[PDB]
Amino acid sequence: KVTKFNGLTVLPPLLTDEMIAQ
Amino acid sequence: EILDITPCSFGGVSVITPGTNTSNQVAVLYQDVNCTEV
Amino acid sequence: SQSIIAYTMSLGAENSVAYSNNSIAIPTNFTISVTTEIL
Ligand SMILES: *[C@@H]1O[C@H](CO)[C@@H](O)[C@H](O)[C@H]1NC(C)=O
Ligand SMILES: *[C@@H]1O[C@H](CO)[C@@H](O)[C@H](O)[C@H]1NC(C)=O
Ligand SMILES: *[C@@H]1O[C@H](CO)[C@@H](O)[C@H](O)[C@H]1NC(C)=O
Ligand SMILES: *[C@@H]1O[C@H](CO)[C@@H](O)[C@H](O)[C@H]1NC(C)=O
Repeated sequence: KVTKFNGLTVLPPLLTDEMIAQ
Repeated sequence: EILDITPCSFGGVSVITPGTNTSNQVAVLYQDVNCTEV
Repeated sequence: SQSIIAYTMSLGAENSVAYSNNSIAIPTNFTISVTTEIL
């Protein structure tokens, strides 16, 4: 229910969604 | 014909290492890119 | 001998519980513990 090449990027979190679900 | 344009490999690289008096071994991580052209 | 290695981070030691509707775990011994919190 819920919804780049100019030097700005996004970093992935250390704790993935699977670890949070666990 | 249609051709998609994509910026090739670019992404903030980083380097991880322990303390100096522990060892001199070092590691390098190329982030958000596949280092196949390296 | 020692080298840099990589691995998936652990989410804690897995510990199952023997849950039942006719048993319960009760502490028979105890202890004191002093912890620090620096703010
Ligand atoms: C590096 O120095 C610190 C501070 O004296 C010490 O605690 C640590 O054990 C040293 N590292 C090694 C590998 O001996
Ligand atoms: C990244 O490159 C490796 C080869 O170094 C390849 O095996 C892998 O499939 C590539 N991954 C993606 C997502 O392209
Ligand atoms: C606990 O639940 C089981 C499952 O319905 C039941 O058979 C049993 O009588 C209950 N009580 C116990 C094990 O003391
Ligand atoms: C509980 O643990 C302590 C730990 O020092 C021990 O001395 C004691 O004998 C144990 N049992 C009881 C009933 O206190």
